[PDB]
Amino acid sequence: PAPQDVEMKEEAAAGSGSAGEGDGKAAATEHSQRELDTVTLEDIKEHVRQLEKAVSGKEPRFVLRALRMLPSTSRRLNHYVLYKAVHGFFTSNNATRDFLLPFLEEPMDTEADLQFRPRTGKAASAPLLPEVEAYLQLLMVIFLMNSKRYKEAQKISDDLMQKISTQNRRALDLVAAKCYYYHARVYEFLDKLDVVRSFLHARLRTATLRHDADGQATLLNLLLRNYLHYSLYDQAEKLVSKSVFPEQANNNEWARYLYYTGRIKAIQLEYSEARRTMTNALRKAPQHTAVGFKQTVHKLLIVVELLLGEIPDRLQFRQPSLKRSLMPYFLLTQAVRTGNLAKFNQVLDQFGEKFQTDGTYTLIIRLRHNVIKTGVRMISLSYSRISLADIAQKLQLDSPEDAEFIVAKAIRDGVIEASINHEKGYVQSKEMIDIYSTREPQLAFHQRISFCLDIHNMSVKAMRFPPKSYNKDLES
Amino acid sequence: LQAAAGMYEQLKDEWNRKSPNLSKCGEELGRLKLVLLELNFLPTTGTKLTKQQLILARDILEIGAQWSILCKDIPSFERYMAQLKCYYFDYKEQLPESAYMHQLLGLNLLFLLSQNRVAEFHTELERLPAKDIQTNVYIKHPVSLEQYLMEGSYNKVFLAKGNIPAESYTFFIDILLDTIRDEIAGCIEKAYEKILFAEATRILFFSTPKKMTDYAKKRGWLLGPNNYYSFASQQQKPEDSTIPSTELARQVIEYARQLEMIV
Amino acid sequence: NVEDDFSNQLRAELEKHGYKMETS
Amino acid sequence: SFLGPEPEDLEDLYSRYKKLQQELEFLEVQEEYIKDEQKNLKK
Amino acid sequence: MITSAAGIISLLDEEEPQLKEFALHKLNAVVNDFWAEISESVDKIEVLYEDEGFRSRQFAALVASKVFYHLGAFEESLNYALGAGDLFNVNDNSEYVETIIAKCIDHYTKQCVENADLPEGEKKPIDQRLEGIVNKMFQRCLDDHKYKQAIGIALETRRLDVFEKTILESNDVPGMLAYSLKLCMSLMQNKQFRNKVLRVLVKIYMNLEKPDFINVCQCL
Amino acid sequence: MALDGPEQMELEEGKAGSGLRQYYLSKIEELQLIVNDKSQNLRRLQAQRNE
Amino acid sequence: MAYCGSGNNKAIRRLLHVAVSDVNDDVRRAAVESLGFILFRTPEQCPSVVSLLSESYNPHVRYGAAMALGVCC
Amino acid sequence: MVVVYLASLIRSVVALHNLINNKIANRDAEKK
Repeated sequence: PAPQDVEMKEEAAAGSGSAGEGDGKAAATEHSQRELDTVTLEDIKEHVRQLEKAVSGKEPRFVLRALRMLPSTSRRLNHYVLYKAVHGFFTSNNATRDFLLPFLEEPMDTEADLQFRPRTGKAASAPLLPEVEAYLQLLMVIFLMNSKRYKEAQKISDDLMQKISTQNRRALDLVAAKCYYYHARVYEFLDKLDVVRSFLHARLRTATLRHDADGQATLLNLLLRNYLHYSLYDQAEKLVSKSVFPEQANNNEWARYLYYTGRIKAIQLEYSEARRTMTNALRKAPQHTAVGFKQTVHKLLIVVELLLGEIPDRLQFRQPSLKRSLMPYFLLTQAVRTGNLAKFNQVLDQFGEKFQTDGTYTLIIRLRHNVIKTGVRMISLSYSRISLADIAQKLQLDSPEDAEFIVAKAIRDGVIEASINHEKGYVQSKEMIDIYSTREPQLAFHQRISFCLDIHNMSVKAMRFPPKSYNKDLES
Repeated sequence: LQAAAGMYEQLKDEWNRKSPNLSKCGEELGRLKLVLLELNFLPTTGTKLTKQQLILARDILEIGAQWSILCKDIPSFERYMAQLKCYYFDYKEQLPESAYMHQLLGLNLLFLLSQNRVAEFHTELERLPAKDIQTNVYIKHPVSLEQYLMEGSYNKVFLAKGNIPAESYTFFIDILLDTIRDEIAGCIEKAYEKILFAEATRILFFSTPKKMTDYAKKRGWLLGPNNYYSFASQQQKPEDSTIPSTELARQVIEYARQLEMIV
Repeated sequence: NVEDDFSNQLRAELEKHGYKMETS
Repeated sequence: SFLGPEPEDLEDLYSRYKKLQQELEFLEVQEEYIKDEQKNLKK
Repeated sequence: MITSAAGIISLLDEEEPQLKEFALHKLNAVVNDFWAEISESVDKIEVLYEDEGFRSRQFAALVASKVFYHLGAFEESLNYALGAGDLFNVNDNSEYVETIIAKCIDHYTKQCVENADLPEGEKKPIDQRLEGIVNKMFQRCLDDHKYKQAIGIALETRRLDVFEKTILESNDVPGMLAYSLKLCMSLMQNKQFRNKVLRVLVKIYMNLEKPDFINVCQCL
Repeated sequence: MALDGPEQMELEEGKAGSGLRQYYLSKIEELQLIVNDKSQNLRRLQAQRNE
Repeated sequence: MAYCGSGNNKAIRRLLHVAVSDVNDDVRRAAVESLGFILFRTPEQCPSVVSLLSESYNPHVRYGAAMALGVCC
Repeated sequence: MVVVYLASLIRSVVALHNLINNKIANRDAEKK
């Protein structure tokens, strides 16, 4: 039948998860636990096993088929992703589950280390019991975020995943830490008025008491994403500053943090820094899990780069092959370059609704300073002494006098750097025609030397950690 | 007792023209905080029950704040406003939505400019969404005005669009004809290494020596037609030095220490 | 984005012949 | 969720940990010694 | 709709002492759900604790402990916690604000090691709030009849009294005592504190023929 | 767990003993880290020194 | 003898430290024998410590290493 | 670093496999 074919792969899924739990339980093996847990296992569990072969009715077959309700409720947790009490909360195509025929296979392998017989479910006290429970939830959450489940299922995730846990450990908190972040993205997507932020805050207190590196990193990045949606600026600003955000973090974590920090910085008139992190973020983000947030980074970033006075290329639009969705941003790119306001104001209002979703709209209005700035910027840098009159004819500014105030303000900001001599009336470039007399070639090299040294210190410590973890746990 | 509808509620008389005094409204708000206690304790947690309570909580606070601008009690307005901000942002379908909501938002926005914190405007604007929950009409005047000042225009800035609302936005303009002047003047300090007095006064929009003196003090500029625009330009030039190595090279101690550990 | 130079090709060849006389 | 052996958790501080600490202090000493020695082989 | 703590915080800034007193109360209920916002306004909370002129002075200190834990600042939580001087009970029953209560015990025990030199007992020179959570920690030991619980705590504090009678009744004498001997020699190299602990053990042994003589020989 | 938590015998949870649980838990987790980090530094250095 | 029955951290550190630095042959050999003695009560810690010494081609250190292991265990 | 990590990933498979082999051996015994 249909669940028999995918049965081979369920034993495979169980092999990787069971081991992962095992590792965690013996002291601090933390580094090896987080790489396994996130993009690597997940890309396989969902896509290869369930979707590709077909049969998504192997997910609540995986976390139940014994009839475990667990000593602290998690029976519901398993239902809601798939097979609510009917055939499919998305895709069924299963003739055996725990509400169709109990048992057909054991991914549970008759030992508490993912799942185990009903004897655990009704009551246990074992030290294997928290370890299976935290783990139980990671396995479930994997289909939730990929398939983009919604509704009530989304609302009840939070309850089971935290306020059943307020005591964990470092091993357990790490697993839970990953589960909360995936649910949080699924939550964000629906654009429900029911507070995403509130749960994520409650989860933070538990993260902090165990003092688990992982818990702080995951929650914090999501908490910023939540904050942007509501559009309550002050809290996110403080929260970003508090995040130390560890150097030993998963790839998806790295791309998402830089991305949030960029959104926050862009409105602020810290656009030079915002644009670098946002460009980086797109590259760093994967091909599979990342896709919802990923879209949003490329759309926002095009506006953010303009804010610095960068003129973004056509290759940028064509190459990921999203050019259609990007088409309006493309229009802003043209408008910024020309130096004339009329085209920029018109586009801002017309696409206004579409921009607001992505969270661009607050950044779009800031470009009005930038429309003129980007055009005066090319002209001031290129030439030496040029008249305000040249700037105004080319750019289509109102007056040379108008153009004179505008250049003055920019040199104060210092992203065009010049000194104006309104005698004859030219704007003058800064330039020394030798930078060897100045420290600047040395200072440039020296900065690299600090940046380089950081890589050496990071590498020596990181290198031994996974083989060490493997030694205690025993390797074949 | 309250500030609610009907003239039997004591602050309401002050909101209307029954008490013409601008400072007896603001004054009377202090008493009103005691009556506020009961009406603001319940709706600081959102529920549809708490919808009747919300309206009244806001009424006392908004009315008091509005009247303060007229007589330039403005710092006191900004602390009163804060409470209003949270109610306008949220508490959806329990009636934050009013004529009062609109007026109040625009008043606050205007104030950030009066302090000359460009930065403060952008964060604040986004916080309330104070540009799509009552829309840019009256609200338009501070938003466009802040965009123009940031841009560096001191010729499409507007003050005429702030007299389209006369909902006590009309008293903020008074102190925003100061601010436009302030900004031109700072930019001019950066602008010139040194230029003629004559060329610089027509752009200041000063043309009497008294006006020159007044803002010159703030700038640090000495005398009236005479001024030293040059201070700001002078700062750029020290990159030329090389003779004292210790600071100029920089991080000499830092790079060495880490390097020694590694090998 | 797209280079303004292309549009410039047709315009630049022609300009050359006139310009030399017009201005020194 | 909650840890399985609460009597082992309350007892462990006084029991296993106290005793261990002495054994660990030697282990620290062996870590500094290796470094000194490592640098000495280099001479 | 609600998701924003902000309005409750604004009330604190607004004028009249009575407005502030209700606001602080409500600000304590919401702090768990939204930690992030409250923490910006953390400094404002500090001054309301500072002033003794509030009735809700206790609540102000309490509000500060709750933000400070959430950040990770356990020590800062404690300076304010000792300040309230009450409402430790409500923290104590919980399983989140229990982190400050746990801390008072962790602080007490280090301070005592220092304090031990001149007066042997932890007693009166260390403060009343921390000593109170510690006396309760002793009461826990006695009730559970965990001999292990008693011994460890006693070592840190440097009191003899708890080592000697691990449960006060002391009708479970052979084997409670044995534990004290192995644990003092292993942990420390401190000769001086050891000599004292052993002496108390002599007095209990002397009285009763109930404890096993294998235990006494170890002490001798 | 807690003072008002599970188990009414109070030796097999230490019912009373709990509710201060964070005091205990902190210590045990701290050991796990220390022992671990010292062991990593030492083995890796021993490998380099043996070469 | 003295540190036997609860060993100090400072005391083990010295014993190791004197041995590496010395050019005096008898002094070197000796330093290594005591390491087993202070650890007599926890025999577990000694074979690791001795391992580093066993590996060198210095016969004086090799001599002491044997003794250390002998007494602890 | 990168080289040791690619190897580290291969070590991971053996090391995980060991915990599962034990499971399979425990279950064959309890099921008879």
